[PDB]
Amino acid sequence: EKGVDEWLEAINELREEFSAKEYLPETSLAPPGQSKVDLLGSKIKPTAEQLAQWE
Amino acid sequence: QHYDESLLSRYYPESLLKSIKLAQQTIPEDTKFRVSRNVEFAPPYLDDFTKIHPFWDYKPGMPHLHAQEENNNFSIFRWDQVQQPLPGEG
Amino acid sequence: PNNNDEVMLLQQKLLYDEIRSELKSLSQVPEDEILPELKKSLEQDKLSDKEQQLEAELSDFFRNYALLNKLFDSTKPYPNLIPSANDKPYSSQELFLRQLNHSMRTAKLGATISKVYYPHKDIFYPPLPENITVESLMSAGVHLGQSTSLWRSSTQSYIYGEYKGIHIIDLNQTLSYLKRAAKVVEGVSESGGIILFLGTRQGQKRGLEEAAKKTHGYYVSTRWIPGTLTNSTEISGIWEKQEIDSNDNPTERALSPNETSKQVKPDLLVVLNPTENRNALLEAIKSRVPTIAIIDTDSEPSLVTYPIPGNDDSLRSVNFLLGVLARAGQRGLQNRLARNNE
Amino acid sequence: LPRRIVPKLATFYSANPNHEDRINRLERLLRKYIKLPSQNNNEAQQTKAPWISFDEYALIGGGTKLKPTQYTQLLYMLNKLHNIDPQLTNDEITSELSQYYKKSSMLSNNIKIKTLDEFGRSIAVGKRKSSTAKVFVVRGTGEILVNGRQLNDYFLKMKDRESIMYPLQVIESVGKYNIFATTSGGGPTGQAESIMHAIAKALVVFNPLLKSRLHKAGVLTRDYRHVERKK
Amino acid sequence: LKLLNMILSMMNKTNNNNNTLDSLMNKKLLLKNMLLDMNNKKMNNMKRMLNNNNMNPAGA
Amino acid sequence: INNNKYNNMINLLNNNNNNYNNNNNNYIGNINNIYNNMTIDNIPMDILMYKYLVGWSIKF
Ligand SMILES: [Mg+2]
Repeated sequence: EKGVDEWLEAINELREEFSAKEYLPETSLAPPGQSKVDLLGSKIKPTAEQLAQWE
Repeated sequence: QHYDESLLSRYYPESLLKSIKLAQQTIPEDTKFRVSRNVEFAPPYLDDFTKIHPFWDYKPGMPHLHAQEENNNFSIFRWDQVQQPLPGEG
Repeated sequence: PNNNDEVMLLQQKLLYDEIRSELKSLSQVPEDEILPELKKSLEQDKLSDKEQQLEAELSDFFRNYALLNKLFDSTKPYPNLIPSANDKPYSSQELFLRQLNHSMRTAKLGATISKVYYPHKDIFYPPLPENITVESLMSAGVHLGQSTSLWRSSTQSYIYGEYKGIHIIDLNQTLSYLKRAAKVVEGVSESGGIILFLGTRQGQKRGLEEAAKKTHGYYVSTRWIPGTLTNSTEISGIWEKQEIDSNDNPTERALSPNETSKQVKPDLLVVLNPTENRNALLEAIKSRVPTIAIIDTDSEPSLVTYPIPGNDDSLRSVNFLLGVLARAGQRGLQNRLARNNE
Repeated sequence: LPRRIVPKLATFYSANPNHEDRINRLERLLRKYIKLPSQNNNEAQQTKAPWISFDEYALIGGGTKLKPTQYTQLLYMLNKLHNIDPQLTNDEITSELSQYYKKSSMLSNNIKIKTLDEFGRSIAVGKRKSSTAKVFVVRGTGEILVNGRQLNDYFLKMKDRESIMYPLQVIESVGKYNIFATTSGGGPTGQAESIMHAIAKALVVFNPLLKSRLHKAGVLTRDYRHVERKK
Repeated sequence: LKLLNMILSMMNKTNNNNNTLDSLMNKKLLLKNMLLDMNNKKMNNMKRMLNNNNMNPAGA
Repeated sequence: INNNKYNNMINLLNNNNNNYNNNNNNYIGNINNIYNNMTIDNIPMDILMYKYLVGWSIKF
């Protein structure tokens, strides 16, 4: 089952990367090529009918 | 958390163990205590309430609104000194 | 040669954006559309030995780094730039960074500039007192005194002549007085004394702040409170003092309230505009604090310990003289820190 | 080795050494990052500027010595650093600015997005004088009921009826909704305008983009006037 | 298999746009994103729990 | 005192002292940890008000 094989290879590589350093959400789970996240939206997008009425 | 009588009997006086046993048989271990944000019943600090403070508690034997002694069983017969000196350094 | 290294990251960065974009797409879909159909599949599926591997590997992997973890603890430049797609045109931020790249390399191709005066270099690259010439003083306008109608005749001995209705200050004397004043600043700096730079004319703050910084001294650019030295306990007692070692590093020792109320008197006062700071000069006299000041043709020389004859109205002349004094202090500070090392 | 006591701040001999030291720190940042462009969303008037109060800054900026103009100067430099383009900002600027943000962020907000209920109804309450109104707005065809009675029956004055219709007339949705209004207290005018206020507050859920037009028409403002005991 | 079948479905949706980095590179990029969404949830819960206790015992 | 209790809870939460139940209950943990270093010997006498005479006007 390559699906379970590659998933199980992806889960253990992640374990090692997080193990290398103290696991902190902001740092350990930063975006690719990024220093760290801020663990901090409900700005609903107007629907096409809502926006048409406003226009 | 519910503690075995042995542990509780090494820290609290015997007179108070019965109250602790009855409270551990009436309050389920899975009780999710909530915090009251209207009335503050407890003090702002932690206290087991097992020892009577010479200043922050009512003086034993002194008459007051919540005195539990009978009116003929008070033990304050001298009134020349302040009954409750200030706590700590004084 | 090594570009692929960055390319490998960018690939992941693009993939991450794709995963996030479609994670938000599934956040809008109602659960009724996905959940029941998803569960039904499992009701019609049978876990295999391998499937079970991830059934518990992910449970622990999610019960270790998501639930039983510490949420907190008890390419660096421009790390928040949102790069644009390789097909889209440059964003405003990228154009700014693209221009900054040009500014460093190409923008200065073609010629170099020599023998041109740059105002900022008077503050950041002051000359040493031994290299100052009459020409340099004259270039800064130090020789231009006040109108002959405003002459304070007590400065007669500093005057070289009158020209175009103003008195010309003798720069030969200015240089000798400047060197003497500079040596005093260096001595006090090398001895560990407190040097205060006072100037309250518009524009002098920048020079005053840098002079204080490079001599580890102090400055006042806004207003001299009358009584700062004679009435120090009512004005400066509240402000914080600190103890420092011979290297000017804070010792960190907490100070007794007795030590924090004692007057902290400057060891040397430098005044850029003495004609508007009579209060400070008189307090310095009362407090036995030696003082240095720029003395223009309308200014009283005897009110200061070490006068420097010179134009006090031009920011260039003032900053030129201040810079020389500041570097002299810096050399004294560097000589004191060097003797401590060896 | 030898130790001496010296003033902590380079601005010790100034009138307000604490304020001048803080201004100098911010001025250094504005000089080091003079080139960084500013936000173009400033034209869009981003609603973010939570700076500490004059009194809160007086704890760190000299106390009694602090002057209002000195506080104004602090805000002009805090805003300028804050308005640097977010993409091109750096940690140094943010670190310095963090100390000057109101600590109210410690806690959270008390507002939860309003949504239609299980039956598609927007429920809002309104008050005018001593009157109160609880309205149920749903998408419909312009049917209105006041306390179970026809509008012309409950409200005899046409001006009271026109007041109720005004919020729907602003969004040009008079025939797009059914309204079930329940009102109590005060008199006809208080109840009619309390219903007017409640309909306007209930219409924002159907299209939050029309709140600005409702506010501009004046139907989302609670009328504060009440009978005043003569003093 | 929801624990795993929801993540497979996520990649299926991304497969729509895809219409083997996806074997190990995308698979890892997804687990990490989920961990950051499961950590923000726990952070929000802490704020609720702290706002429902008496953070200010003596004055406020 | 207010910052000593907030730190106590923040630490007792970050150390984890049912995920579904981790969205409803607000019980932070043991009473001892929440009130660590807050006793009758240091809290009461420091918060008592009206403890110092600072002014007085007599008239005859
Ligand atoms: Mg002059």
